[PDB]
Amino acid sequence: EWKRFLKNNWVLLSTVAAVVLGITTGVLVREHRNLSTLEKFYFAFPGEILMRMLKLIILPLIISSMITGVAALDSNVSGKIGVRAVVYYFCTTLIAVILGIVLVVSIKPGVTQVSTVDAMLDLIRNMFPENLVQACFQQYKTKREEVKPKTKEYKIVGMYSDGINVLGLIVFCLVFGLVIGKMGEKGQILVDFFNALSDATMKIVQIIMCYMPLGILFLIAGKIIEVEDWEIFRKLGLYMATVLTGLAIHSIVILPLIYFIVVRKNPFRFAMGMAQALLTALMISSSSATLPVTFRCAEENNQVDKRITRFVLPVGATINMDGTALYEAVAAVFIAQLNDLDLGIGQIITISITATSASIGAAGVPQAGLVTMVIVLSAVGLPAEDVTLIIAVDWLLDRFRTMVNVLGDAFGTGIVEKLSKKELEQMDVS
Amino acid sequence: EWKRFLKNNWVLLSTVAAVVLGITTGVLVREHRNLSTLEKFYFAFPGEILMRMLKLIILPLIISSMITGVAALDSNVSGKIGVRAVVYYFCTTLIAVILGIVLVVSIKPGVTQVSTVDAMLDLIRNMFPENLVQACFQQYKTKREEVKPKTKEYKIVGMYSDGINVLGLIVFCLVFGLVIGKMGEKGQILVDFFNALSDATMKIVQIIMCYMPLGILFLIAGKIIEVEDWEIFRKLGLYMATVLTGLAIHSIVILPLIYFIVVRKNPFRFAMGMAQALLTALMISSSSATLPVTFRCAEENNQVDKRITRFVLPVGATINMDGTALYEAVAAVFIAQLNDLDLGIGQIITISITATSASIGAAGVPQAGLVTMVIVLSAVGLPAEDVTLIIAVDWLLDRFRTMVNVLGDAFGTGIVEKLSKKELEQMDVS
Amino acid sequence: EWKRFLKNNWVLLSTVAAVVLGITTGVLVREHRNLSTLEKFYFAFPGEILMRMLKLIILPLIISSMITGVAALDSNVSGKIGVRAVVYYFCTTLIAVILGIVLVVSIKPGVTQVSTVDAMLDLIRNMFPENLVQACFQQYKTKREEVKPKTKEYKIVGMYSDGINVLGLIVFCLVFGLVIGKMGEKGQILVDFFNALSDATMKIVQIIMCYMPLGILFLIAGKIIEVEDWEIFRKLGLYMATVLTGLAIHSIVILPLIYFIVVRKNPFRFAMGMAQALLTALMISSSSATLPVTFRCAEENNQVDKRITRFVLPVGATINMDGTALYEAVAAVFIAQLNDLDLGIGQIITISITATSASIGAAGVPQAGLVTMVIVLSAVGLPAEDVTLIIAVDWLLDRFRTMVNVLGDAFGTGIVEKLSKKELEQMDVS
Ligand SMILES: CC(C)CCC[C@@H](C)[C@H]1CC[C@H]2[C@@H]3CC=C4C[C@@H](OC(=O)CCC(=O)O)CC[C@]4(C)[C@H]3CC[C@]12C
Ligand SMILES: CC(C)CCC[C@@H](C)[C@H]1CC[C@H]2[C@@H]3CC=C4C[C@@H](OC(=O)CCC(=O)O)CC[C@]4(C)[C@H]3CC[C@]12C
Ligand SMILES: CC(C)CCC[C@@H](C)[C@H]1CC[C@H]2[C@@H]3CC=C4C[C@@H](OC(=O)CCC(=O)O)CC[C@]4(C)[C@H]3CC[C@]12C
Ligand SMILES: O=C1NO[C@H]2[C@@H]1CN[C@@H]2C(=O)O
Ligand SMILES: O=C1NO[C@H]2[C@@H]1CN[C@@H]2C(=O)O
Ligand SMILES: O=C1NO[C@H]2[C@@H]1CN[C@@H]2C(=O)O
Repeated sequence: EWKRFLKNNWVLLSTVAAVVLGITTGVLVREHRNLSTLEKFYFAFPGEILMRMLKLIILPLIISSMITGVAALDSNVSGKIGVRAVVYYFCTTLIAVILGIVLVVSIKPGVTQVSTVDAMLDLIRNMFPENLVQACFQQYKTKREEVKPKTKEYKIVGMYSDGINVLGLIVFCLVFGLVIGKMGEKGQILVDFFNALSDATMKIVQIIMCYMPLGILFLIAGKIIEVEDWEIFRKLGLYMATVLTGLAIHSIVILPLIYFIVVRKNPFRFAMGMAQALLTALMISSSSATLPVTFRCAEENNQVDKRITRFVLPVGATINMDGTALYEAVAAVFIAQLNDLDLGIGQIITISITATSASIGAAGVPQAGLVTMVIVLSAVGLPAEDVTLIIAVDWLLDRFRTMVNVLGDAFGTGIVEKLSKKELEQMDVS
Repeated sequence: EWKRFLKNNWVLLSTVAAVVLGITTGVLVREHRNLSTLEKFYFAFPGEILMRMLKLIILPLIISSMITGVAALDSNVSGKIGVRAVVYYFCTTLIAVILGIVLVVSIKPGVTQVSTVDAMLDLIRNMFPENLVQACFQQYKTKREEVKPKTKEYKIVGMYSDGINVLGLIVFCLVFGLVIGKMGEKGQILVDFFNALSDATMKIVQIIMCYMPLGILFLIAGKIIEVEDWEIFRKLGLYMATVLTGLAIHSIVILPLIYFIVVRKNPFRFAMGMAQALLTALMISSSSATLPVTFRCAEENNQVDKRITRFVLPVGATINMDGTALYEAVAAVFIAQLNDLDLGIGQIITISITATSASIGAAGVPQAGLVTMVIVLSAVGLPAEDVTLIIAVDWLLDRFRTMVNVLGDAFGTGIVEKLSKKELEQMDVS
Repeated sequence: EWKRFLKNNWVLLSTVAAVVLGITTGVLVREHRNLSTLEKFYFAFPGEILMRMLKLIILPLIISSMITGVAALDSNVSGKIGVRAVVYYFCTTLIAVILGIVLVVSIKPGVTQVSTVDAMLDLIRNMFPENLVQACFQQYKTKREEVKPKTKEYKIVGMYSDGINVLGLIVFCLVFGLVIGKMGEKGQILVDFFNALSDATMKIVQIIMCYMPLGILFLIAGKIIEVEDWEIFRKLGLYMATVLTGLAIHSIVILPLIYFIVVRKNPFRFAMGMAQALLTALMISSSSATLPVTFRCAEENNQVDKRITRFVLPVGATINMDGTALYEAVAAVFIAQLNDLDLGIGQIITISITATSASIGAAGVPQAGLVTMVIVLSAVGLPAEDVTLIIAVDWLLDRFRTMVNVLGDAFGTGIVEKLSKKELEQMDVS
C-alpha cells in the first residue's frame, strides 16, 4: 500500500518534502557559490509567482465566502437554540483572539535579543468606503496637517493609499448577505449565484495549493541563503511555544471557566467524557470527520439531549473555530514583529476583526487556512512573503488546533443545553 | 393610539426631531464653549459617516435600477399607446427640468447680497468611457495646451480625474437593458439577476435611511456652529420660494398649455374634475397610494376610457415624475451657487440629463429620493455635505411634488386619449 | 431587387462607401483650405468616439467569451476524437501565428525606405496579477535600478502602469471556465449567466459596428489630410502582399506537409476533392454557412467517415481559424512598425498568445473580427487609431481568410481519421 498512502496524504508529505529540499538546497548553494543582490531575486521567483497567485484569489474568496456564509447562517438559525449557539460561538472566538493578541504582545517572539484618535477613526472610515470598486484595491488614511493664517490649530487631510480594503468588503458582504438571506424567494438567484461562485473559488484555491510546494521550496531556500546567524530558529521556537501556550490556557482555563459560570457543574468530568473525540481529532486532523465520534461521546457518555446536539455540532464544526483564530492572530502579530514594525491600536483591531470573521469566510474547507493567513496579513499591510516561515511549522500545530476547535463545540452543547431548558419542554409537550 | 402613530409616521417625525435637536444643540454649544478647527471636525463625524454611506450605495443603485427600469419599460410598451405615453412622459420631464434650471439661474438663491467647445465635447467623451471599471470611479477632462515649434496654435491634452462617471454608467446601462430586454428567453437570467440586485439595494438604502437622522443631527449642529450671521435662512427661504414657483408655473401654465395644443378642449374643467385626487395627494404623500382615487376621478368624472387608463396610470405613477425632476435640478444648482462656484454649459447639461433619467433609476420607491440628490450632486462634482440643508425643508415640499406628479399623469390620460383614437376603434371592432 | 440587395449586403457596401467618401472628402478639403493643429483634432472627433466605443466593449467581451468558449469546449470534448481534434486545432493555429510573425518581421512593411530576461519575466508576472479588479485597467513592469552602499550590483523595482491586462484576464477566465465546466449541476447558473452575458455583449458589438462607417469616414479623411507624400499606399500594398503570401505558403506548403507526416497519403488529391467547398467559401464569406458543402465534399467525394465528421466540422468551424490568426499577428506587427516602434520578445509573445486564444474569445461571430484587432493592439499597448488603415483593405482579404480556415478543418477531418482508427472499430462492434 505505497501508492494509496501517497494519494491519501499528499499535502503533508509534499509540504515536508518541500521544506527539507529547500533547506538542503539553501545549504548546498550557500557553501558552493556566493550570490549577488540581483541573482538572489531570480532565485526566489517561483515564490514570487506563488505570492501573486495567493493574493489574486482573496478578493473573490472573501466576497463569495462571506455572502454565502452569513446567508446560510441566517438560514440555519430558526428559534432560540440558534441565537444562543451563534452568540456562544462568536463570544468564544473573540475571547480566543484577545487571548492570542495579549500573549503574543507579552511574550514578544520575533524582536531581537502619531495619534490613536485618528487611527481609531480611520477604522470606521474604512468600514464604510466611498466607492465599492475602489474598495477592492485602495484604502483611506487621514493625517493631521497644521493650518497657517496664538494657539496651535490643525486640520485633517485624508488620502487614498494602495492595498485592498478588507474591512469594507467584509462589512458590505455581511450586510448584503443578511439582506438577501431575508428576501426569501425573490433573492434566491443571488444566493445560488454566490454559492456557485464560492464552489468555483474553492476549486481554484485547491489548484493553487497543488502548485504551492514548489513556491515554498524556493522561498525557504531564498530565506536561508541570506541568513547568516542561527537566530530565526529561536524565533520559530518561541512562536510555536506561544501558539501552544495559547491553546493550553484556552482549553484548560477559559472554556471550563465559561462552563462553570453558565452550567455550574464540574467541567473536568465533562472533558473526561469526550476523550475519544479529542483522541480522534489528534489522529485525523479534521473537525468535520471527527463529527460522528463527538456525537457518540456527547450523546451516550454525557447526558446531552439529541435535539440540541443535532443543531449545535454540525453547525459548530464549521463556524466555531477558536484555535484557528488564536493561531491567525498570533501569526499576524509575529510576522509584524519579525519585520521590525510596530502595530498601533488600529492594526490590532483590524487583525482582531479579520481573524474573528474568517470562520464564516473560509467556506468550511481544510485546504484554505493558508489563504486566510494571506487575508489577515493583507488586512493591515504586512509583507506576505514571510508566510513561508509559518507553513514550515504548520503541520505540528494543526492537530492541536483541531483539538481546541472540537473541545469548543463539545463544551458548547452542554452550555447551550443548560442555558435554555424551556424550549425542550415546550417541544416535548407539543 | 400613540405607538401605532409612531410606527406609521417614523420618517417625518424622526427627521423633524433630528432638525430640532440639531438646531438646539448647535445653539447650546455655541453659547457655552468655543470650538477650534480640529474639534469642529470630530463633532461632525457621524455626518461624515452618513455621507460616506450614501456615496457607497449609488454605484449598485444606478446600475441595477437603470437596467431593470428600462427592461421593464421595454416590456410594458406593447403597441401604440405605449410609445405615445412614454414620449409624453419624457417630454414633460424634460420641460420641467428646463423650467427649473431657468428659474434657478434667473432668481439666483444662494449668491450673497475656459472654452465651451471643449466642455460640450468632454460630455460626449464621458458618455462613452474607454474602460468600464474605471467608469465606476474616474472621469475624463480635456484642456487646451499651447504647442511650441507666426500664428498661435494649440493642441488638446486629456487626463483622468477622480470621481464617479455617472453619464457613462447611465448610457451603458440604458443600452444593456434595452439589449437584454429584447433577447427574450435567452436573457431572462440577467433580468432576474438584476431584479434581485435592485431589491437588495433598495433594502440597504432603507437601512441607511434608518441611520440617517443621527447623521443629519450632527451635520445641522456643525452647520449652525460655524454660522455667525443670519443669512442662510434667507437663502433657504428663497430656495423654497423658487421650488414653489417652479411647481406653480408648471402645473398652471405649461401642462394646460400642452393639453390645449394637443386636445383643444378646456383644461381647467379637466383640472377641476381631478380635485379629490390632488386633495388625497396633498393628504397622503405617495403617488402610488393615490392611484385608486385618480382611477375613479378620471374614469367616472372625466370621460376617459378605461382601456387607456389601465396602462397610463400605473406606469405613469412610477416613471412620470415632473415635480421631483424640477426639485432635483433646482436643488443641484442651489448647492452649486451656495459653494460660490459657477456651473458651465457642461455641468448644466449633466444635471439636466442625470435628473431626467433618474425617474427610471430610483426603482419607484418613496424612501430613495435623498439618494437621487446624492447622484446629481455627484454627477457634476459638487460637495454633497450641503445636502443637509435640503433635508431640513424637504417635508414642506414633498406633498406639492406629489401633487404635480399626479396632475402630470392625470393630464396624460386625456392627452394620449385624444392623440390616438384609431386604436380604440380597431380594438372595439376586433 | 434593389432594397433586398442593400438589406443583404449592408456591411461591405457601407464600409466601401465610407472609404470612398473619406478619401474624396480628404482630397476636397486638402485642396480648398489649410487646417491648423487644433482644427485637425475637431475634424477627427467621430473617429475618436468610435475608438472609445471599441475599447469600451473588450473587457466584458474577453471575460464572457473566454468563459463560455472554454466551458462549451470542455463540454464538446467527450472521448478521444475530441482531444485529438482540439490538439490539432491549437497546433495549427500556433503554427500559423508563428509563420505570420516570421514573415512580417522578415519582409518589414511599414518601415521607411533593456534586458530580455526582465521582459520574459514580466510576461509571467502579468499572467498572474496581484488583484483582479486592477487587472481590468493596469499592468505591471519591472526595471533594473542600481543600488548604492567593487562590483556593479543592481536590484529590481516594479511598478504598475496604465492599460488593460489582457493576459491576466485571459488566463484567469481560462481557469475559471475550466473549473465551472467541470462542476456539473452545481455550476450551471454561472454558465447560464455568462452565456447570456456573451449574447448581450455580441448584440452591443453589432450596434457599435452599425455606427462604425461614420467613424472610419472621418478617420480616413483625417489620415489623408495630414499625408503629404504617396508613401503609405506602398506600405498598404506590402501589407496586403504579406498577408497573401502568408496564406499562400500556409495553405500550400505547411498543411499538406502535416497531412503527409500524419496520414502518409497524397494531400493534393485531398485538396482537389474539396474544390466546391473552397469555391463556396470564396463566394460567400462565412465558414459556418459553407458547412453543408464541406460535409458533402468530405463525406461522398473523399472517403471520410461520418461519425468523425459530425464532430470535427461543426466544432472546427468556430474555434479553428488559422487565417484570422495569421492576419491578426501580421496586422499587429504592421501597426507596430508603422508607428516607428520596436517590439521586444515580450510583446511578440503577447501578440502570439492573444491572437491564438482569440478563436475561443470571439464567440464565433463574423461581425466581431475588428474588435479582436482592438484586443491584440491593446494587449501590447499600441495606438489603436491606425486600425482604420486595416479596415480599408479588409474586404479584399476576408474571402481568402475564409478559404484558409475551411481548408484547415477539411484537412483536419482526414488527419484525425488516420490518427485514431481503434475507436471506430470499438464503436462499430459495440
Ligand atoms: C474568561 C471569562 C472572562 C469569559 C466570559 C465569557 C462570557 C462573557 C460569555 C461566554 C458565553 C456567553 C453567553 C452565551 C450565550 C448567551 C445567550 C444570549 O441570548 C440572547 O441573546 C437572547 C436569546 C433570545 O431570548 O432570543 C444572552 C447572553 C448569553 C447568556 C451569553 C452571556 C455572556 C457569556 C457567558
Ligand atoms: C410649453 C410648450 C413649449 C410645451 C410644448 C410640448 C410639446 C413640444 C410636446 C408635449 C407632448 C408632445 C407629444 C407627445 C406624444 C407624441 C406622440 C409621438 O408618437 C410617435 O412618436 C409615433 C408613434 C407611432 O406611430 O408608432 C409623436 C409626437 C407627439 C405627438 C408629441 C409632440 C410634441 C409634444 C406636443
Ligand atoms: C511544418 C511542420 C513543422 C509542422 C509540424 C506539426 C506537428 C508538430 C503537429 C501537427 C499536428 C500534431 C498532432 C495533432 C494531434 C495529436 C494527438 C495527440 O493525442 C494526445 O495528446 C493523446 C490522446 C489520448 O490518448 O487521450 C498526440 C499528439 C498528436 C499526434 C500531434 C503531434 C504533433 C503534430 C503532428
Ligand atoms: O479542525 C480544523 N479543520 O480544518 C482546519 C481546522 C484546523 N485544521 C484546519 C486548518 O485550519 O488548517
Ligand atoms: O409622489 C411621489 N412619491 O414618491 C416621491 C414622489 C414625491 N415624494 C417622493 C419623493 O421624491 O420623496
Ligand atoms: O471564415 C470566417 N468567418 O468569419 C470570420 C472568418 C473570416 N471572415 C470573418 C472575419 O474574421 O471577419
